[PDB]
Amino acid sequence: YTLPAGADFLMCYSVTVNGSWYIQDLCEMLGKYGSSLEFTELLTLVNRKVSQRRQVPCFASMLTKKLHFFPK
Amino acid sequence: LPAGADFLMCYSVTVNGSWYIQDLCEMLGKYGSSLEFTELLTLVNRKVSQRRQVPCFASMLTKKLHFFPK
Amino acid sequence: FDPAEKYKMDHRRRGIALIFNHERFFWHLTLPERRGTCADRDNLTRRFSDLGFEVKCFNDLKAEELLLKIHEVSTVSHADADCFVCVFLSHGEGNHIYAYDAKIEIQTLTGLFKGDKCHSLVGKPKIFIIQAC
Amino acid sequence: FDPAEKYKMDHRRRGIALIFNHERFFWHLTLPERRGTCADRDNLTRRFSDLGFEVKCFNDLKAEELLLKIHEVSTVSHADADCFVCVFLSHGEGNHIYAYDAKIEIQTLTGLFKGDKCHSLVGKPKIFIIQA
Repeated sequence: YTLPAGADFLMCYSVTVNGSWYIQDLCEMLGKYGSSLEFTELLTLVNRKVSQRRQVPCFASMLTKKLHFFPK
Repeated sequence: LPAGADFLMCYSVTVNGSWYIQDLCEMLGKYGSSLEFTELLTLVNRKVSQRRQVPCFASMLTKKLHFFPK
Repeated sequence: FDPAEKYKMDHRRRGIALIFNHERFFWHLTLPERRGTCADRDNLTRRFSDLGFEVKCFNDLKAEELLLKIHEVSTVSHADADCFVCVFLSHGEGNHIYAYDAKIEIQTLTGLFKGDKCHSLVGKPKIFIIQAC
Repeated sequence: FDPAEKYKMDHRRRGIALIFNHERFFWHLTLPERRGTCADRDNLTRRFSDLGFEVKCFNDLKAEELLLKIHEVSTVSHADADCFVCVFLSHGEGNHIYAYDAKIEIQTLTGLFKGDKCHSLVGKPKIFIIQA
């Protein structure tokens, strides 16, 4: 895997017809908390959500501050 | 990249130390027993970019991590 | 120096969300279809819009088209934008993703947005979601 | 199911903090000395020990020693610990770190703590810190 190219990069890695475990869980979480939680907090919720399915996703951060998507 | 659930890998990339470890250590000492650990590691990313290198961390953590005192 | 510090997220625009969605592949590469990938693509599209992103999707780009497209967005001003998202939904191999045609090194795509090559994103988040082999 | 959820950190001991610190190398490796490494090792010792880790250092171990050590620490029960920490301060090539002796792939080292091999850290943070 490739790891952040430089400052303020975040890489999010994943590892049926209705999609894939990771994106589904990633998306559910964005819809539920994207607009309030810190993004890595959120991703960490994605890690937990996925590891119960029956794979672990991962994220690699070169972020230098807290990231939030509050409604604009 | 981490081996499995709840692995967290922290990666770095002069007789007094490496920039990475001096800064990881300073932040551990100041904020290590109050901040969430990834929050702290992010501060370390920032503190090392300010030096005129960028470290990084790869989380397979499933929950929040603190080192509150015992 | 403030442990509570947040990326400034108060620009006119949230920024672009780029999604490269690869389902079927050049025959001779002998790679199977990714049967759920379009569901994934729409699912990210919906989510990233709700968060204010301008979602631009491209399906099954050949490598030339892919590289010139992502180069194009790497070269537009992001001066007014909070951040940049880019997603790859394809097959993977070593440190490469497949376009329809051929494999491309991930570094080669990420590097287009480092500071020395995209001044308008310096200090802003550049987020890459890779769903590959 | 709770977004605020935090790891159980209420166990008897915090856990072990292994440091593997490598300053000099089997000279046919032709690897330069790592001058500040002992400052790093001590500074790591101070901080982690301040967070209540049981800090255990090893200097310039060869591959075999390094391995049977980490193998030991992963075969002891962590039943009564909050988490586990392991630092490698050395030279690094590919996904390998160097002991005194030879290089060892990092997947080999971490794998000894994945759940199927180390029962008693299941559900507990396993932190690795690599200064290669």
